[PDB]
Amino acid sequence: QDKAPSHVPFLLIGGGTAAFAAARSIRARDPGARVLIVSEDPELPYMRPPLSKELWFSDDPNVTKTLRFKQWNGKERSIYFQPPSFYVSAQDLPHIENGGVAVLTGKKVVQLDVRDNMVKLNDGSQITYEKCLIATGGTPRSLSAIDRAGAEVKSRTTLFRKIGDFRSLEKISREVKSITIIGEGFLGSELACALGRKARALGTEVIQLFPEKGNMGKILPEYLSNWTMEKVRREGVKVMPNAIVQSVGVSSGKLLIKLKDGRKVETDHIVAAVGLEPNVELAKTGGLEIDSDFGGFRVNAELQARSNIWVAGDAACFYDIKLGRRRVEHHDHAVVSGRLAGENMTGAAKPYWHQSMFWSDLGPDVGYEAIGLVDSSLPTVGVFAKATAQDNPKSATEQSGTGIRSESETESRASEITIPPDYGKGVIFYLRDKVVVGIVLWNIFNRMPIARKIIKDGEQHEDLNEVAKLFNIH
Ligand SMILES: Cc1cc2nc3c(=O)[nH]c(=O)nc-3n(C[C@H](O)[C@H](O)[C@H](O)COP(=O)(O)OP(=O)(O)OC[C@H]3O[C@@H](n4cnc5c(N)ncnc54)[C@H](O)[C@@H]3O)c2cc1C
Repeated sequence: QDKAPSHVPFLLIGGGTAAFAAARSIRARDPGARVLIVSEDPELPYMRPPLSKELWFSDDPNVTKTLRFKQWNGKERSIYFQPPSFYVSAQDLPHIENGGVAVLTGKKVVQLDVRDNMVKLNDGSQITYEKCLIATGGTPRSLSAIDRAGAEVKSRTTLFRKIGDFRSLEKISREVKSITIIGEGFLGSELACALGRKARALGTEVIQLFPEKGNMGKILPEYLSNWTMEKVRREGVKVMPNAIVQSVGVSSGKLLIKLKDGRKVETDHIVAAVGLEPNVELAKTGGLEIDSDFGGFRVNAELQARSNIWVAGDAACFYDIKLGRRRVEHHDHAVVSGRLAGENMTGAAKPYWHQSMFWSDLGPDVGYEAIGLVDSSLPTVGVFAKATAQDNPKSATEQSGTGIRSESETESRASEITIPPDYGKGVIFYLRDKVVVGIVLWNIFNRMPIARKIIKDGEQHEDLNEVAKLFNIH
């Protein structure tokens, strides 16, 4: 029943967010389409954001089993994109009436033969295709100190990516006295807050350490990076900025992290959250171009790597309408680019002109959104205000019904943006020559279309305090 077919019209390599969106797209445009997703994981397609967020905010002990979570508004949602009975079997796929979408789980595509329109799986199965999407996502970066420390340290280090890592780390959280997160980024900070909340109830320790001066310091300016660090500290987490890891070893049963400044940190387990590299292993056999500067498969405006091979999601190095070649790690991009790839695979020939958004929540009470070029080394103007009662992720989730912020923001850009005639929220403009090239929104929701319009228009702005009024910052 899960026997690989010899041929499929639409082959999707990888079974994450972009592949699911593509399958949906293909099927909407061609209701008899036969679509095979090949997924190296055991699980059917699922979304990632809850893995560092709402799944940790449950008191139900069978969360690890069901992977149902409660949104910030109390409403239950499955991590899976659709119920498992909505897929057809791989065996049935070639000739079942009206086609369908099948998933081969626990199978990895290891070779791509582009001239022959064929892939080979790790078990030796050969599948030919008519149209192919590469949607392989990324592979977490390791830390060189872990790489050089050997197998014992490696075995006590988690690179947090999938359902399996949620399960392993949630178990570690219940069982050990101290966990250290290495990395200042959004994922590391979400995990710090999640683990920190668990630890408060157990009386245990969570450390977050990183070389930057504060959380998300590569992206946020000092004021908001510092504020974030304080929020994380308010959760009980021990945050160690300006920490440069020299080495990691085991000392009488504990991990011992040595920092350049002379500090030594003893802990039971390490989570490394220091980014990823696109999964481009198939470029070798496929002879496909990869981007040496940004990583990822190079694609054209229509997301094509070849006449009949598209790329979407984290794996794609696309041409951003404003910024040129880039890759992102955004749920929004994976949805929109996967949907577009599917449309183009069914004859749309439409260009990828979407401006991808990003969001992060540090619990129900603090959220961020970002769009465009967001880099703390650029000149910035931050405009802040006291928060109102609605300016938090929980309220945004209550109003919209969803915690997936890309859905509630919409994909749209505003049609017009006429300026109308402690701090807890604000807007940060990232600049080039008075032109806004990126925006971070701090506890401001339902305004992403305005931010997109500002950046798309690319006008010079004489007074960004006036522009901030569009974000209800006065
Ligand atoms: C824990 C976590 C939290 C996140 N939170 C947010 C958030 O709040 N907001 C946001 O904007 N973004 C968030 N992201 C980013 C977002 O989830 C990703 O951008 C999105 O998952 C990318 O989708 P994708 O389809 O490109 O890749 P993935 O969803 O990673 O799917 C790729 C799949 O392909 C499989 N695969 C790879 N190679 C092969 C092969 N050769 N054969 C078969 N299978 C293969 C992989 O195992 C994987 O299952 C988060 C990511 C993670 C990990």
